[PDB]
Amino acid sequence: MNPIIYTTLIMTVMSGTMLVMISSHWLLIWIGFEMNLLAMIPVLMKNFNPRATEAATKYFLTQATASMMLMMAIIINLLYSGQWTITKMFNPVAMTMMTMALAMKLGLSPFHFWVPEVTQGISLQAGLLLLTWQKLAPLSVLCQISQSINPNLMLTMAMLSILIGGWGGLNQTQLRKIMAYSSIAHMGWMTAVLPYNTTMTILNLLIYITMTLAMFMLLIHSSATTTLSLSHTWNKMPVITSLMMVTLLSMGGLPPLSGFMPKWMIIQEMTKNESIIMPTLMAMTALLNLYFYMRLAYSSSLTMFPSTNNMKMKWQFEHTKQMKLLPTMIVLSTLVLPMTPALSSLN
Amino acid sequence: MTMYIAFILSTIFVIGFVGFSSKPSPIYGGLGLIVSGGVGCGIVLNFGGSFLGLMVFLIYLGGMLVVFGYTTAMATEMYPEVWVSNKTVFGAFVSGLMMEFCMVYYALKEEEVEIIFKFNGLGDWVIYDTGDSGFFSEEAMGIAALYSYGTWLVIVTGWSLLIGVVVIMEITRGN
Amino acid sequence: RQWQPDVEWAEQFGGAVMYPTKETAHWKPPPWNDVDPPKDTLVSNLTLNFGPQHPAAHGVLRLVMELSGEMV
Amino acid sequence: MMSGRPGRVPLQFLPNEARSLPPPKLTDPRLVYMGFLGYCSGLIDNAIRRRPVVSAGLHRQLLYVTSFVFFGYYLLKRQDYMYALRDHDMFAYVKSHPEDFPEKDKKTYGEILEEFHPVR
Amino acid sequence: KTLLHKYSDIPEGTECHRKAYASTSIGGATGLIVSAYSIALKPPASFLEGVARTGRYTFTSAAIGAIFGLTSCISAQVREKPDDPLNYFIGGCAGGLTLGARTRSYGIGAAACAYMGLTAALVKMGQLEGWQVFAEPKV
Amino acid sequence: KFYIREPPHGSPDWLKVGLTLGTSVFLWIYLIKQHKEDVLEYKRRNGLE
Amino acid sequence: MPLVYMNIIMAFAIALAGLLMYRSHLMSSLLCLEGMMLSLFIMSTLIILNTHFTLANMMPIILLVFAACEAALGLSLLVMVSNTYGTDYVQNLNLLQC
Amino acid sequence: LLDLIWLETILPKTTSFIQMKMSIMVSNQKGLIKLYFLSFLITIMISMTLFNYHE
Amino acid sequence: LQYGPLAFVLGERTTRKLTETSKVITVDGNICSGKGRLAREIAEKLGLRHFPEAGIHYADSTTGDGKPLDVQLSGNCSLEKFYDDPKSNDGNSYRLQSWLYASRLLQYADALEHLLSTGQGVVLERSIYSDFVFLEAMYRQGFIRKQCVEHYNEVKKVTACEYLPPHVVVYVDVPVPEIQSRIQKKGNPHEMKITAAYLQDIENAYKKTFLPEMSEKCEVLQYSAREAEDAEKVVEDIEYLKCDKGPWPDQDDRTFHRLRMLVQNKLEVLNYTTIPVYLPEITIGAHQSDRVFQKFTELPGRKYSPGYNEDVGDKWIWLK
Amino acid sequence: MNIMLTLLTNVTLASLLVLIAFWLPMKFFLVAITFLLFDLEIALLLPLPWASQTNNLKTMLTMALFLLILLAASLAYEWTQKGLEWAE
Ligand SMILES: CCCCCCCCCCCCCCCCCC(=O)OC[C@H](COP(=O)(O)OCCN)OC(=O)CCCCCCCCCCCCCCCCC
Ligand SMILES: CCCCCCCCCCCCCCCCCC(=O)OC[C@H](COP(=O)(O)OCCN)OC(=O)CCCCCCCCCCCCCCCCC
Ligand SMILES: CCCCCCCCCCCCCCCCCC(=O)O[C@@H](COC(=O)CCCCCCCCCCCCCCC)COP(=O)(O)OC[C@H](O)CO
Ligand SMILES: Nc1nc2c(ncn2[C@@H]2O[C@H](COP(=O)(O)OP(=O)(O)OP(=O)(O)O)[C@@H](O)[C@H]2O)c(=O)[nH]1
Repeated sequence: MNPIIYTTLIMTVMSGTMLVMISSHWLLIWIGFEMNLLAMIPVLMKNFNPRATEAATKYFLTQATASMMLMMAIIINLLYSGQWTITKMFNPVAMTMMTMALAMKLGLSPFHFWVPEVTQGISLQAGLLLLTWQKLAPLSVLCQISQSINPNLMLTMAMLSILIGGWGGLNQTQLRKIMAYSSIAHMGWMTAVLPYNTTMTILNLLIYITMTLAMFMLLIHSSATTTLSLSHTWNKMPVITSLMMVTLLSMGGLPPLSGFMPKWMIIQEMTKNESIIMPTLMAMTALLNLYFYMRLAYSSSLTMFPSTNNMKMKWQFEHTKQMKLLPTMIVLSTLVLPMTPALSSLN
Repeated sequence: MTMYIAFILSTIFVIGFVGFSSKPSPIYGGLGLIVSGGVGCGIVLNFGGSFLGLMVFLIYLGGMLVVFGYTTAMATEMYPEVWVSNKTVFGAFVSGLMMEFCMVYYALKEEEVEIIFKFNGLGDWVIYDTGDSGFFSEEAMGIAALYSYGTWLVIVTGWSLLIGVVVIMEITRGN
Repeated sequence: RQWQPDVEWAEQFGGAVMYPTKETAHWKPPPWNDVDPPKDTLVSNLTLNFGPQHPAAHGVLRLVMELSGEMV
Repeated sequence: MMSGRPGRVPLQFLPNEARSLPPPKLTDPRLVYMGFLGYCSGLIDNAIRRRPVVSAGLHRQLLYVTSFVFFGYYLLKRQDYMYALRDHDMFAYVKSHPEDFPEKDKKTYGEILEEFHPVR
Repeated sequence: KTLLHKYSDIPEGTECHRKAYASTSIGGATGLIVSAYSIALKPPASFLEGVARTGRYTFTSAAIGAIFGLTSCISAQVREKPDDPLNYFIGGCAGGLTLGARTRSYGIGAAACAYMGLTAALVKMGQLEGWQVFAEPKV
Repeated sequence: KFYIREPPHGSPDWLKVGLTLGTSVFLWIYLIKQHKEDVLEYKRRNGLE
Repeated sequence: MPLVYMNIIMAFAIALAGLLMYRSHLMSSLLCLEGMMLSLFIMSTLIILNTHFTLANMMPIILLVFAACEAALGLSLLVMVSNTYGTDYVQNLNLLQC
Repeated sequence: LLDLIWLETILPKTTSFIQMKMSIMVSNQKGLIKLYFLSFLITIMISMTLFNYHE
Repeated sequence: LQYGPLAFVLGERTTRKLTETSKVITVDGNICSGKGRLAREIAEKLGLRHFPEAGIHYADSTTGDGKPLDVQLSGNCSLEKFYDDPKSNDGNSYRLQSWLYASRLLQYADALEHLLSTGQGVVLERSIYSDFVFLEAMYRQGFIRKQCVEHYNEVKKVTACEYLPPHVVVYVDVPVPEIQSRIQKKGNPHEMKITAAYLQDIENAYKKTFLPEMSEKCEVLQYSAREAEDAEKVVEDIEYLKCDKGPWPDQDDRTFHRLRMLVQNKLEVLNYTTIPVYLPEITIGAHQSDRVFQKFTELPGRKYSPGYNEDVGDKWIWLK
Repeated sequence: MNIMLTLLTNVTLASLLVLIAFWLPMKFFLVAITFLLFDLEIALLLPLPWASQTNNLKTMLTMALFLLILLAASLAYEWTQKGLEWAE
């Protein structure tokens, strides 16, 4: 795009979510969700390729429909209390309505089939924006109305994300598809802890955000979208693959890496809430995520893969993009476990 | 009769939705919404709300829906299905008929319909309030606050529409 | 020397899915440039038949010409 | 949880009550950890950009260490304030609700009959 | 959850007919849900194949519920154990064996026995105890 | 010289680097100053002063 | 509660079913999505006018001016899948199988 | 018979086979919006009626 | 400042620099047809930027100190060996051709960068749109087999797609027997024992594919050697043509900014050259590739980023 | 009622005299979408007449004129980036 015109589209959506996290009025929250969608569509179709045209259509139809379902959740609450402020909802079906409506905007439960296809069609740079920033807007509302949430309603949504995210992730080939499924699996973790204490929901969000940028911008540097294409990068840029491995271990969740940050506190939090069978399933099924993390780890750096003659030409030229914030993002996503008591700052 | 006129219109409103919810030919589906759009204003009109109702005619029925069917006109295949055509379309229509008949029958006999929302089945008119409005229309004086109280609304809705104008070109540019 | 993966090991990862299945046995790999292949032309250049109906053609002036809706 | 306790001036990274806490000493083990992370950021920054790791633009390393320590130091103040705030309002509720936290009675182990299960 | 309430209200072992009808109702309802998804995400050729998929899935699920409720109840009062988890353990394998015959594979039948037998004991395990799967946010 | 083209980072960007030390010393001196007033304020408010 | 509101409430539901079920054409789906905000508009105006919530008259006008922005985006996307695929049938939109 | 035939096929291989089959089920979709949205309608219906969350 | 998007906003627009003399003229032809000679004459006549034929060691000339590296370290393919025996089991046939196509791709990119930046017209022999004639000749003559063709044209699809065809292409069509008439005089041992059919297969693949697949996108004007010495005529036709029927004289400034985004990122234009498709003749094994990379790394200058190698005398490394 | 009676009578007259006449004997899209966005922006300032009589019309002056310059701004961006010069 024209650099100045892509800039405003990048940050009209920055402001769209910014409205949601600051609006105290129900209508205004929908307003920010509208600008969220209205600015997301062009970015997904920066390159104008039939994958993007499909990805935009699938993304738009899903988000628009969820937005409409959100409105009548707003109307029903108005119909039964006449209150436009955001507080605990004053009617059950309205509460049930927006939980599904907000879920589809985020996408954890069966409302998740759009997530893989949309990111697969669109470019990697727009992939991180969809998988990182487009999740704060739905989560901000959920953390706001967590008091009125239905404990049964959310938790079954939470597992169905991690089980689906855990299972289907094994069979995926395209790195964007794997990243999307891990995002679905990660999405389940904080949504499950959302009814109990939203501090860990935000804590899981921040850590997951840090891990995803480290994942996406490294892949952008690799200029690769397939496992085999990522496999070749061992020879040209061995350092990146080594960093690819450490963030994969981190975002797998193994201690003392920062992936043990959210789970451990989340496991601890629900255990204080007498829910003990619930954490065990999520912790155990989290290994499904680790398997295709291992699969990517094996093919990236741990075992070198066959290369091509033409890539000797690649060594002759240096990189151009400075991939801003990459060094600090990696370190902030690997060795922050000893700073765990910093979670008290959020609350 | 005349007491149930809002109910009568509301009934046509529902069956009007079945017209386009059944997903017929896009032109014919638009027409089914056009009547549905038309009657819905009358429901609003009977409750007051002249200006809010009039928009449904102007900027939606004569507005959004005009370019809607206009797009269906130059798009779509050379063989537009006539409402009967596919048996599913008529199956959907009769399906919509049985939902409104069962509730309305249930509404006017037992008056204790509890489907999702518990709603008691009385006439439309037992909900209106009382009191004189002086010399100012409540609807007119409410949305006239767009420029006296609608501060943050105008700033945001105006900004998005400008982004609406830029997003539509960027998608339609073709790179 | 230490054993390293070979092409047969690599082609195992090279399928459209890690785990083959007859449903996905025909899913072709995505284009590397992410560019799906264009289809053929989808043009609507109708060749208008001016002439022997319109006084606009002043009479017997059959014209054959194609246009992009308006541009001849 | 916090969230909306009495007195919650929003977007206040350091409420005035935090000034009544012992400030984090510059030699804090937590604080120097922020410095260590800054160094690791500097090493990665040179590593990613094909630079001679340690001896490669030490000015960038200084900026990374300074930013991490400074951003760290304000974090511990908020970290200690909220942690102290959690216990402060805690220590007053028990006083206001004494019957909600009844005190146990002195019973030495000489009277407590803990069952002795033999082990074989 | 009135449908789930039926199984809980009837005492274990006693009123085997009521337990069997309630248990197969739970299985049949579950079979409806999965079959409805199966047609949705993976459509069959026509409607006749659609009901064919529903017929198989519902019959399997209803059979598992019927055999589990029957075996669990008939084992309870026969053994005079209205609390032992074993009363559900052989119930899980009863469904496990029932599934194995439904898809005609010995290996999947043994695995279903082992997995359902464990879970059925585990589901019973929480019934005597205070185990909660959807515990309310006390803290 | 090796490289035919003068390289992007071959010439030290003296304006940029001197700025970074400028922030580094500014960031430190504020940190030192911040700790003293915090210590003094805690010394005063909590009754020890 | 008056039957005119339940008439509106199903109107959302029948519109909701049409949007989700799909038959062939994205035009119909876009039409179904418009009945969504339509039935929302009468429902919003009906409650707000009944309760004399004067400032709340804001929302009806604000509701559809932003709902119409969906049409500005939704209609545009359709023509592009119409330009490339031909007919805008949802069945054509299956390239992103993986 | 015991070590690497049965003990290796009860815990490790059976779990791997179960995950493999389920991973096939979840990943193998059709990419059709009609089928995806139909699933959404069912989920909406079960949630509002059959999951009993409303009650 | 570089062409980072900030520079576009506060200034530089590509369209300002472009003038009439901003073509991408390529002078193609058969072997030893004077296409390099004719391209030099045309470029110096119009004062354009002539680019010599992209050889196996052209990439080395574009980086480092312009010193051709060792053949194993800079392509693992010798053209002379291919002329000596193309059917060699080492796969020198397709390996040389595939690397040459990448060399042309890098050559084409540098010409595009100079044209977009300076605005001066560029000239280069052959093209990335014309290297297919050799492999198609290399196919019908049995030098390669089907798998090499599939990889090459797929690389053409994934690389040449975002490279529009030049304004005008010059084709000097010397007859094949006449090319034979000069090659005995040339006396380069490898290129003597060419197959007459192969050079015949150079000519026809040039004939009904090059111009026809280039005519619809650009003007194709054709001569022979007798007009190569007569370059004063081959240049006035360039003056006469309007540069019509070409996708260059319609693009706006937005596309040019996008084009400069691609070209200035050298690895980006090379990213789709190294497709993970594993052709046996070009796939370097893990151990050999690792050793070769270690050989590349120990080379002076290549150890670190440009301007960051104290081995070559880069002072102030501690404060770069 | 009177309104319903008027429209009903008009339809019958049109219907009656129709019956006696039957038994007795991207550019195209762009103009649509640009109108749609302008029309929606037009509906914002329709309540202007009564809004002109608000007790804080100074704030009305800044913001009623706001929408009007945005109408110009939307057209201005449309005009400069081709836009109203439709594809031809
Ligand atoms: C938590 C558990 C552990 C988690 C992390 C595990 C990481 C490894 C796991 C396996 C990774 C995959 C297999 C190996 C991949 C290797 C990747 C790679 O790029 O290797 C080759 C590469 C060659 O090195 P090169 O880039 O040329 O740089 C040399 C130094 N200039 O090598 C490199 O580029 C590596 C360069 C390393 C530079 C190290 C610099 C050390 C500096 C020490 C400073 C000490 C200061 C002390 C101060 C004391 C007083 C305060
Ligand atoms: C005391 C109270 C309870 C009393 C009754 C006992 C419990 C209820 C009955 C048993 C429920 C669990 C057993 C599974 C039931 C569903 C079986 C089913 O769907 O079978 C069809 C199919 C398996 O065959 P397939 O892989 O399709 O291969 C053939 C293809 N032509 O299925 C599949 O392919 C998909 C895999 C099965 C469906 C998903 C999982 C369904 C079960 C989830 C847990 C249900 C728990 C119910 C009880 C507690 C809650 C009320
Ligand atoms: C590879 C599979 C596993 C291999 C073997 C691992 C070890 C086997 C047992 C696994 C134990 C996991 C759960 C233990 C976590 C701590 C539980 C604990 O401390 O005991 C509680 C036991 O309570 C539980 O219910 C804990 C879970 C019991 C088992 C059910 C879940 C675990 C089994 C299924 C998941 C793991 C198996 C793999 C599935 C794919 C006590 O709480 P309570 O019930 O007394 O609470 C007070 C009151 O009574 C209210 O309940
Ligand atoms: N195998 C192979 N050789 C190529 C390819 N492109 C160019 N060459 C070789 O490039 C060399 C130089 O081209 P020639 O035409 O012989 O060069 P020249 O003798 O200077 O003559 P002119 O090009 O007419 O100036 C020849 O040995 C060609 O075979 C290719 O795609 N494959």
